[PDB]
Amino acid sequence: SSQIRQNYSTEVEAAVNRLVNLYLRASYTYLSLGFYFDRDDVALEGVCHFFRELAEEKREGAERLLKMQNQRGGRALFQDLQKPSQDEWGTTLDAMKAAIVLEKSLNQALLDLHALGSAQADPHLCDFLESHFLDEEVKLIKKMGDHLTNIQRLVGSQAGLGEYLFERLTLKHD
Amino acid sequence: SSQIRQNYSTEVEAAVNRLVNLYLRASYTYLSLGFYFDRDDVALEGVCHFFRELAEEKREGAERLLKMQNQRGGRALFQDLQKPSQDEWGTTLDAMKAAIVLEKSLNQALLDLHALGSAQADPHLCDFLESHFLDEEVKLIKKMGDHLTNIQRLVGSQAGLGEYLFERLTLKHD
Amino acid sequence: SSQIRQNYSTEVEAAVNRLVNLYLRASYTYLSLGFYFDRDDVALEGVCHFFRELAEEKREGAERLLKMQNQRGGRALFQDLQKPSQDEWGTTLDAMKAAIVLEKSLNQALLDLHALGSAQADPHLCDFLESHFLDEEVKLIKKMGDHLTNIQRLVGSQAGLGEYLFERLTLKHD
Amino acid sequence: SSQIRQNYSTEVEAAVNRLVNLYLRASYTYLSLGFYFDRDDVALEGVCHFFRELAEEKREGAERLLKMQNQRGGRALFQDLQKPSQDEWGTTLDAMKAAIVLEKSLNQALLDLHALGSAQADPHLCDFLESHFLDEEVKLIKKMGDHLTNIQRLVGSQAGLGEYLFERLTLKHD
Ligand SMILES: [Cl-]
Ligand SMILES: [Cl-]
Ligand SMILES: [Cl-]
Ligand SMILES: [Cl-]
Repeated sequence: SSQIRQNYSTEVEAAVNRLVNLYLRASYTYLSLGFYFDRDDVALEGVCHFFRELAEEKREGAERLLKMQNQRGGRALFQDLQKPSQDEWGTTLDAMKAAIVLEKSLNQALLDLHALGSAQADPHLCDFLESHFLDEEVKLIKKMGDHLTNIQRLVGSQAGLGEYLFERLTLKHD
Repeated sequence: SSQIRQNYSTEVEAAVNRLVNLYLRASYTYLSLGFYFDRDDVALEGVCHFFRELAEEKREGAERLLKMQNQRGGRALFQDLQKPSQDEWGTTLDAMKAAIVLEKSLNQALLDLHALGSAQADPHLCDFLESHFLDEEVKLIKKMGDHLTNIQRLVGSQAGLGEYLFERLTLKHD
Repeated sequence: SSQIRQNYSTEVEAAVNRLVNLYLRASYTYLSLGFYFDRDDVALEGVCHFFRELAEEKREGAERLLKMQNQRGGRALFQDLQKPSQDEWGTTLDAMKAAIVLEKSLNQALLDLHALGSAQADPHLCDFLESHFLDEEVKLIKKMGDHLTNIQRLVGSQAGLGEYLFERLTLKHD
Repeated sequence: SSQIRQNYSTEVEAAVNRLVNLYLRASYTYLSLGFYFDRDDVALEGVCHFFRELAEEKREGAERLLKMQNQRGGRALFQDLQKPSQDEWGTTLDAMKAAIVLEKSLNQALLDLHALGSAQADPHLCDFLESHFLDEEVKLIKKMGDHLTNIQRLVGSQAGLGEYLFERLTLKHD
């Protein structure tokens, strides 16, 4: 079973497993976003790359949670992973709006788990989230907000031009 | 007190202290401009960087004045530093117009102090301003005037597009 | 306005702006201390350098606070910056005593803001202060306390000798 | 005679020759100061080195004046060089006080010549002094004032100790 578990509540253990599911769901959403922007009828390489990188980052966050679960003596439990909310993601603007909604949901889940840890007097859990998740999420949401503002300023009366220019001049591409 | 002071009028000493205040005020104005352009709802990185660099340059000018005050045997006297004239700075165009107004005010203060030094037959003071301040200010005002012209040509009927393009293609960013 | 703000109270936002003012005030106090020790009638280079470095450190702390304010979606608001409490700072001992009073005031402000963040369940704020401010301040206050003890032991009946020796043999100079 | 002279008054030409004499006199004074501190019954190596370096600097200033005299088409005229004002120079404090008196006299001579050049509308002369002499002299007088303050603080009731320590810990020696 476990000979190591200490100060690790069943409530935190379950909440960590749920958060793993949320991060893997987010990773899957970003995989879908990335491949949508690689369609020949969409063809925005920088947008594709932005979301493919986020799919990897969310996968890695799930793996860090799972490592920690085992370090604490809890037990990973995996659930079905629901498919993303859309099959087609619209414009870069639509996609970036969906991404910031997703990230705020992950951030609230992190804050909720931190509050549970606080309540349970679990400082290792609280430290873990502070050190590896909370600032990473604030930084990412600030980046997305920056991007949304620039996308919005480029719409003008010439949406296609603006969408090309943002992809070319802000996002990273070959 | 001082055993070194020679040919250094009380009028120049006081005017140097006032100029220190003006440069520190200018530095504070540029700090505010820089952080405004870093807002997620403004998000013009090149504009942010332009003004953050000027905040550092004006700080350094104040420090050079203070070093000189002591080299001459005058006494630094610091006054309260008023907050910048605005909390929000509008568009890049509004900000660059405010910056050139600010720089012309600093330039007139430099010219006034040079004229006082001339009147007081203080060639070290006059040399000091010629060598470290007057051309730096002319160069900067020419740069700002160049930028204003380019910003103005980009307004068109598509202001957001123009403001993005200027930030991307003229100003230095990551 | 902001599309990123999440779990960031108006109370914390205002307190961060106040703390910016306190750090910029502290920076200004250290600028004045530094230039006082550069006077030809004071002439303690190591003391000058010690306080000029602190002016830069406090400026940088204010800039880190302002970056964080924007990362969280709050709005920087700048106030007038009061001049330092003295125009002349006495002996190295007087100056180091004033510095530790100043640092304890900054430390209490940090602790107060941490307590507000705790109360508001704002773990990103609390982490931010823990990671970038609290230990830096404890380290600095310990250094100043060390210096005060050494300065005090050197007073003897030969104050000028002691003040020279401390500057020469403890503080960093050319 | 000269085929190059232009805008170079006889008054400036004569004043340049006088200034050469003053600089060579100063160099000779510093040679004497240096060798006094090398006496086995004085034996303050750092003090010796300080004044020997100034003897070289004043020689070089005279040579720069003579080069300029020829560049302008004036004619060098050399006069007898009076011996220094003392044969023995007392303590480091006495010597540093004599040095700052000497430097203020050179500085006033520079300022007087600058004023003559101004009056004669001789901008090359004025530039020459600004570029190669005025700031060098302000810097040196500030250094000497710094040293005087430190020497004075070290007198205490233990003059010999203070004089040793200043030589050892402020002045450059082997
Ligand atoms: Cl589903
Ligand atoms: Cl005001
Ligand atoms: Cl005040
Ligand atoms: Cl004689």
